[PDB]
Amino acid sequence: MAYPMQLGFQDATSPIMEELLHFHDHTLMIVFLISSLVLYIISLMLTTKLTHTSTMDAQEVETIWTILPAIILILIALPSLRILYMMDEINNPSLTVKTMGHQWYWSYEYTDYEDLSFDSYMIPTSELKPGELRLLEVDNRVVLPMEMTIRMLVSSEDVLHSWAVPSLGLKTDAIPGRLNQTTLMSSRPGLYYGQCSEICGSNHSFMPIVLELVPLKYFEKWSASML
Amino acid sequence: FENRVAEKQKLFQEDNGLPVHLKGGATDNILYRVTMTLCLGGTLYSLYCLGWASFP
Amino acid sequence: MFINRWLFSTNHKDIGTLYLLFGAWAGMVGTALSLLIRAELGQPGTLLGDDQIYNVVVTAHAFVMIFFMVMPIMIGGFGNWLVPLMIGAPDMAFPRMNNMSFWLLPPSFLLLLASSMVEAGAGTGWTVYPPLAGNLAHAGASVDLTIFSLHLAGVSSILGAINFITTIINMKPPAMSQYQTPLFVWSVMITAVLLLLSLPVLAAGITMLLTDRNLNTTFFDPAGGGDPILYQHLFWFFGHPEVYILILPGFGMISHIVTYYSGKKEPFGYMGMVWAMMSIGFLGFIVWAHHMFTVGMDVDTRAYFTSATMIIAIPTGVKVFSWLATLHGGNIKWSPAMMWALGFIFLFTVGGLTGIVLANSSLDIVLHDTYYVVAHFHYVLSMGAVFAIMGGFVHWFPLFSGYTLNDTWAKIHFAIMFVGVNMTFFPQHFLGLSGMPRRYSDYPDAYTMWNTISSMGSFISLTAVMLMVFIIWEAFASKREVLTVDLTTTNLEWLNGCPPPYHTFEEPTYVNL
Amino acid sequence: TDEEFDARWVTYFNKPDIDAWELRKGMNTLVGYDLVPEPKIIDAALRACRRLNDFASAVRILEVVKDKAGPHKEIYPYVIQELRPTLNELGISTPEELGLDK
Amino acid sequence: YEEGPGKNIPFSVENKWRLLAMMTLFFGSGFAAPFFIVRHQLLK
Amino acid sequence: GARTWRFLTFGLALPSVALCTLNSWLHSGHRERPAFIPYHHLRIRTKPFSWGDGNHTFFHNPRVNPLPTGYE
Amino acid sequence: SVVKSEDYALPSYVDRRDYPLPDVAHVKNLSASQKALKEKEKASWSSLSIDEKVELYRLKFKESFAEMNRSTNEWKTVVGAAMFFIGFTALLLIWEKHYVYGPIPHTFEEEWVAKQTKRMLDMKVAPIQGFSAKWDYDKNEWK
Amino acid sequence: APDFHDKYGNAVLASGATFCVAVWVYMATQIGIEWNPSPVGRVTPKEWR
Amino acid sequence: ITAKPAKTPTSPKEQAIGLSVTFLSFLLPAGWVLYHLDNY
Amino acid sequence: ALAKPQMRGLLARRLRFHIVGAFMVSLGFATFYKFAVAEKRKKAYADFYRNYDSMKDFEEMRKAGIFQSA
Amino acid sequence: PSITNKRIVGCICEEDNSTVIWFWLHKGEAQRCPSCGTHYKLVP
Ligand code: HEA
Ligand code: HEA
Ligand SMILES: CCCCC/C=C/C/C=C/C/C=C/C/C=C\CCCC(=O)O[C@H](COC(=O)CCCCCCCCCCCCCCCCC)COP(=O)(O)OCCN
Ligand SMILES: CCCCCC/C=C\CCCCCCCCCC(=O)O[C@H](COC(=O)CCCCCCCCCCCCCCC)COP(=O)(O)OC[C@@H](O)CO
Ligand SMILES: CCCCCCCCCCO[C@@H]1O[C@H](CO)[C@@H](O[C@H]2O[C@H](CO)[C@@H](O)[C@H](O)[C@H]2O)[C@H](O)[C@H]1O
Ligand SMILES: CCCCCCCCCCO[C@@H]1O[C@H](CO)[C@@H](O[C@H]2O[C@H](CO)[C@@H](O)[C@H](O)[C@H]2O)[C@H](O)[C@H]1O
Ligand SMILES: CCCCCCCCCCO[C@@H]1O[C@H](CO)[C@@H](O[C@H]2O[C@H](CO)[C@@H](O)[C@H](O)[C@H]2O)[C@H](O)[C@H]1O
Ligand SMILES: C[C@H](CCC(=O)O)[C@H]1CC[C@H]2[C@@H]3[C@H](O)C[C@@H]4C[C@H](O)CC[C@]4(C)[C@H]3C[C@H](O)[C@]12C
Ligand SMILES: C[C@H](CCC(=O)O)[C@H]1CC[C@H]2[C@@H]3[C@H](O)C[C@@H]4C[C@H](O)CC[C@]4(C)[C@H]3C[C@H](O)[C@]12C
Ligand code: CUA
Ligand SMILES: [Ca+2]
Ligand SMILES: [Cu+2]
Ligand SMILES: [Mg+2]
Ligand SMILES: [Zn+2]
Repeated sequence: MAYPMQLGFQDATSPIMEELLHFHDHTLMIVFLISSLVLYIISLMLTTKLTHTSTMDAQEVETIWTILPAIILILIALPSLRILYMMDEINNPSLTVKTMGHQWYWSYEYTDYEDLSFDSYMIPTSELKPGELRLLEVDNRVVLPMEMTIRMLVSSEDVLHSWAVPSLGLKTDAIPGRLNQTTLMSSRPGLYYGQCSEICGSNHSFMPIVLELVPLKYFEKWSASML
Repeated sequence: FENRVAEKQKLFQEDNGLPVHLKGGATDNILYRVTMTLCLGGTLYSLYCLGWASFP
Repeated sequence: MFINRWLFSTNHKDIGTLYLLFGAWAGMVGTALSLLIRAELGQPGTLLGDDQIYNVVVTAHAFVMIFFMVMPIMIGGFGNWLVPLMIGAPDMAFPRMNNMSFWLLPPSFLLLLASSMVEAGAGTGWTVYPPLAGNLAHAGASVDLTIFSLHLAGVSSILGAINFITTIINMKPPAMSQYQTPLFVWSVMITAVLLLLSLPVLAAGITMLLTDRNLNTTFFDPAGGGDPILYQHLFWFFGHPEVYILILPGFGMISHIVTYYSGKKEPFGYMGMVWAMMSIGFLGFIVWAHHMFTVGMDVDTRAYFTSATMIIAIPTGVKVFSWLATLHGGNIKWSPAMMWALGFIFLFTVGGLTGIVLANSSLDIVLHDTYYVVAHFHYVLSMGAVFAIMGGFVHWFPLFSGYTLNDTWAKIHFAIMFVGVNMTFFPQHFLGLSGMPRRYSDYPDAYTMWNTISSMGSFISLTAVMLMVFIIWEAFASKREVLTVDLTTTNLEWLNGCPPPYHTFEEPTYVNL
Repeated sequence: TDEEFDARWVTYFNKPDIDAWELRKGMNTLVGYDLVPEPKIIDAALRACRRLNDFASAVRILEVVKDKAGPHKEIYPYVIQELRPTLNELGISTPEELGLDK
Repeated sequence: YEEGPGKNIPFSVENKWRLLAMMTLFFGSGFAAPFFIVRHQLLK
Repeated sequence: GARTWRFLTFGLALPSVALCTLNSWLHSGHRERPAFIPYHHLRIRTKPFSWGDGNHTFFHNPRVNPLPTGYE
Repeated sequence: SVVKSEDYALPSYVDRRDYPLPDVAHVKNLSASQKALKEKEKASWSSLSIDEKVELYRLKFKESFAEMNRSTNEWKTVVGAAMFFIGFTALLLIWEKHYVYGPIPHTFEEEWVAKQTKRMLDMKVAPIQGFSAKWDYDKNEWK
Repeated sequence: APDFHDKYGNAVLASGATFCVAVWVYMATQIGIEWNPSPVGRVTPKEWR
Repeated sequence: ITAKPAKTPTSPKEQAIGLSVTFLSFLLPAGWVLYHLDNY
Repeated sequence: ALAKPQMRGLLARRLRFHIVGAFMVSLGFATFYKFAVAEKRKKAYADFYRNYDSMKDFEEMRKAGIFQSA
Repeated sequence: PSITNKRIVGCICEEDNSTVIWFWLHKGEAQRCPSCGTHYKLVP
């Protein structure tokens, strides 16, 4: 989850999120440098009493200021598209889990073997247990095995929603009549939080996602206990 | 039929200061007043309808 | 005489004045809505106790700022006042149709404020996506009133586009080629072409939404074989062109302002500026699905939209560097208008660069539907459009009115607004990177510090807006009449005096070959 | 080349029947360039001021030389040094000698 | 029609105090409207 | 006018060619050739070709064009 | 010299450092003494007094370069006034906090935050750089 | 002849700066705004279970 | 730009009145609504 | 007597000098940013995972009582 | 030509200049374009 006064991304939970952090670092250096250079050049143009107000020839300089940006865009696009096609590559999941968005809660279906399904609602503020997080906790967490490739399938039974977990690099819209696929792999155990990410009405702010990542043997026993 | 365009050219070029939408004569004034009365009356009715629809 | 002049106008200047008054009033509405947003977000917990009302406020904020403030001011106001004067034309091509483009806007606005007053409002976002905007999740008249608002705004701008394209093509002096028209006139022509092509697609899509809500069609309803994603494609096919429509006249005004206050006869690289605006207009039609990177589209489609989107930076950079090259060697006059334009160049550049971050679909997965997007467009659109409007307004106020502003007050106004908008929007980058969703009435406690600072910034900009009203009053209260204006040889709109007579160019300009 | 530029401008101001419009056009055009004019150009412009019976324009020309140097404080005193024989021959007082630098 | 400064506008600038009232009502009504819309929605 | 068509040539048409050239040159690497299967609807031989040994197509590429009996 | 609205279409006088020789003289109308001074200007400028040379300058031009290019104290007014209005803004925020904002949620209570902090460290929130990375699990203290 | 800025600029700058700092410091520190800063180096974690 | 002196000069006192009335026109109605939110 | 100073191309000269200065600074910033942000991040993740024991991390979380499932 | 005693001239000083130079031409002595010096004379 996010922490107070946070400036950047949540720490990466998945290898793809790690990749996104290094790509963001590369891109932001470029944004910083260009922003700075424009501000600097503004200040340079504005700090002399020397003048030159006759017609100035443009063609030589326009070569520089098309070619250099084209090269910079290629240096962004190359690693950008490498990550795009890395996520898309065939991975062989161990487990498929469905999530269905509703106004205003998530349901989860684990139907590889048994018909396991349940609803996941925000814990009201007045019912939080000491130490628990306002607007983020749910009654029934999405328990998943750590260090395993999981296929998540996302849809809705009413309006649009969007299933997001920032620390895993995940955001997939939940569209009725459509079954959208994404892959989830956690490098670590723990609790990973997200929030509905398509405006779905009055309680859009209040239908969070909590993943609980545990060893396979714990997941298997939890699965059995939830039938 | 006969070509009466010259007679309409004379009427619509008469130096009487009338704007083109009234230059045909008394019938233009009536059709203008009908149009503007329905527009302004209908607009007041539309505001009444909003007032009504703004409450349960 | 008053009704004949102000309700029955066929005069480009008076219609322009009507648009500026309308847009200024709309900006107060849109500003009040923005302050309600930030008052809710300024402390964790609930203020309004009704998140449907929060969603209505956000939706109305966007529609008012886009359709009733920026487009009427830039195109209706500056376009009507300046375009005929800059080409020596005696009016617009269709001077009576021009008046109907204006008078469609008060009714459009009335339908939007009816949408908010009936039932529970349209709490949809300005995108109005189904099924949230459909007849189950938004039962009753609110969304239909919003759709009709957009229909009347659309007709207004389509007929206005026809008017400006025809005027600009057909009503220049016979010796004047397209390559001897001022950059502002180019900016309006290109904006008008984008309006002509994009708004009919929006009209088709919101019409489909209307029939799904009222005539039992199923364009967007999977139960009938429809698809909510089809609505998104039609909306954004309009919506990306729309964001370039909102900035292009601003680019035109910035070119004139930077040229003027640099003491130059001409912008640097005229033909490059023309090329850049036409390239931006063209590319603006082939990038829309960067608004849809999370909907489930194919990897190759994501790769295409990422790449095509990034291409826009090349012509845009040519414009930024050409503005800097216009300053280069200038006898710089530090007028309030110049300050607005310099603020524009910097803040636009920041927002454009966060756009290039978003263009990368891999990073957009994590940034989509977060405050990072809100930060991006309040830099490029919100601050870019507003800074260009304020620069144009203070530059041309003495032309339109015949009176001068107090330059010291106008510089005070600029300074407060620059502080306020940066304090408001810069921290929203941090909120977005750290995962705060947009369109939220309340937030996890971690996000409190940046939301608190952002809301405090929104109050600084309110102080700037109140001072702007006072500054306009003081100008009309004091009645300092214009005597002389520099650089009329390369700024034709000034050459008929301040204000120009009701009829200008009754005898056209003489231009030989 | 620099010599050809300077020669064209000397020829411009040296035209015996140069009119007031041409004097102004020349000086207003010249100060648009990225240079402080060479003393030989300023000399020719000052002598055109003399043929046009225009003392004030001669003083204004010296002011604009100083202005075109911007922060390069060494240029104006150098140009005045080079012009001293012309200033003495034509009785042109510097802006400094007239107190117009205050 | 009247031409010149203060004459090419649909409002009078003959009296700066009447103008202040008119501007107050004009901008003030636009800025107030959303607060009164929120109040209306809350009172249903 | 000529000026407008030159502006389209250098400002739209040739930049398009430059971008498609960049696109092509990014995907120019050799694809792994598919296993040979002697399908009867392919590698048709009803009459020897009037060149070489009669069994090679006119722009035969040994790397990607198998003969009826397979890759050379 | 009185500049008039109805002269807008005629060349006008300007003081601009980039336009040193404006289209008209500052003073077009001459008194008897000023006429005699313009006659004297047709003779050797060596015979003009300093005062006569200044009077000729001031007929042709309004301000000198030094006068038209002078610095001003305007920046103090602009910066000070902007700080005043930004200060005024904080009064509005004090009013909003006092009269509009009610209590914030109980999750901001010091004891809640101490517990939530420990729970975040127990689930190793941001353990690589962001949060738990700043906690020393061996010494039970912030690093 | 001295203008507005020559007569009043020093006082406008000094008074505006003094007032701005005073009111923002008071607003930030004295009226119960919850800034929710980082607990790092500030909060002693406490048992929650 | 050059301009005439003001035809109807607005004194510092008059500016303080205009600025005060302008600010109150924005602040009082919104203030009234926000003060009464609990009541609504 | 004063020496003849450079009188031509002073604005052009100033631009050239400061554009080169800006490039040189841009290169120094990229080096600093490589070290202070991008490399620091690569090393933080590499160092975290080098001897990372996911089961030990899970056991610590389980014993702290964080999980519904364990 | 003019039907009055002044008319606006725009001067395209060189073929293909994008910048047009605008000025009022008054009845009486020929005036010159302030950019290229081209002479214009009003014929009312
Ligand atoms: C031009 C477009 C524009 C402008 C100007 C603004 C201006 C502002 N906007 Fe925004 N805003 C949007 C377009 C705009 N906005 C859009 C499209 C959305 C998305 C809606 C959705 O999600 O569906 C949005 C959403 C949005 C949000 C996100 C809400 C959420 O996700 O829950 C926030 C949050 O702080 C915000 C704040 C503001 C603030 C504080 C201002 C201002 O207060 C900043 C200061 C600017 C001014 C005060 C304007 C001054 C101008 C005038 C008064 C005109 C004067 C006229 C003349 C001189 C002629 N706006
Ligand atoms: C004025 C309006 C405006 C303008 C001009 C832009 C310009 C750009 N926008 Fe933005 N955009 C919005 C208004 C605007 N946008 C709005 C309102 C939304 C949200 C809608 C909603 O959801 O409600 C949005 C959303 C939006 C998204 C969707 C994000 C999401 O929802 O997840 C993306 C994705 O690519 C995008 C990208 C860009 C890009 C690449 C540009 C480019 O055109 C920017 C180009 C400019 C520069 C790059 C800076 C100057 C260039 C240089 C100095 C040269 C050197 C630079 C480089 C080499 C990089 N914007
Ligand atoms: C590079 C772009 C264009 C290149 C043009 C072609 C170059 C060589 C020949 C030129 C003439 C072409 C015209 C069309 C005729 C038939 C085939 C041409 C197409 C071609 O070149 O096809 C080649 C085969 O050519 C073959 O068989 C053999 C081709 C040679 C013999 C053709 C003889 C037939 C002539 C027909 C005459 C009819 C004329 C019509 C008159 C009508 C008037 C009413 C393809 O190579 P491949 O190895 O099979 O596959 C590639 C594997 N890597
Ligand atoms: C659900 C309900 C929503 C619908 C709301 C409908 C909106 C508005 C009501 C429409 C009222 C129309 C009244 C007739 C308008 C005729 C306009 C016209 O014919 O305008 C002409 C110009 O446009 C031209 O030609 C070419 C343009 C002719 C345009 C004709 C009118 C179009 C109306 C709708 C257009 C939307 C387009 C549909 C696709 C998106 C004439 O221009 P003027 O300035 O008048 O004169 C110029 C003089 O020199 C002539 O002697
Ligand atoms: C030139 C000025 C402009 C003219 C303005 C016209 C104003 C007069 C409108 C009359 O009002 C009507 O009254 C009926 C009530 O008696 C309504 O009937 C409707 O509402 C009824 C409610 O009883 C329902 O039975 C039916 O839907 C239906 O008959 C109808 O909707 C409504 O319009
Ligand atoms: C957070 C964003 C903050 C925005 C800050 C706003 C700063 C306010 C600037 C006003 O101060 C004045 O600025 C003039 C220009 O407006 C200066 O002109 C002087 O200096 C200039 C040199 O560039 C010359 O052009 C002028 O002739 C000369 O009088 C003048 O001395 C100075 O007092
Ligand atoms: C985002 C835009 C708004 C920003 C904040 C505006 C700043 C506030 C301006 C003052 O507003 C007023 O505040 C008073 C309180 O100070 C209110 O009086 C209320 O409180 C008084 C004191 O209890 C009573 O006497 C009154 O009857 C009662 O209405 C009054 O109604 C209201 O107009
Ligand atoms: C040919 C055309 C118009 C020239 C004229 O008639 O004045 C000019 C105007 C803008 C020019 C373009 C812009 O300067 C941007 C690019 C600059 C590059 O150095 C060449 C390609 C580039 C895309 C240019 C090609 C061409 O020279 C353009 C398109
Ligand atoms: C007799 C009359 C002459 C009209 C005239 O020149 O004034 C003719 C000329 C063309 C005729 C029209 C055309 O022949 C076409 C139509 C033919 C139908 O049989 C009758 C109606 C019809 C629409 C005709 C009506 C009328 O008889 C018209 C108008
Ligand atoms: Cu569900 Cu937003
Ligand atoms: Ca709140
Ligand atoms: Cu877009
Ligand atoms: Mg979305
Ligand atoms: Zn010319």
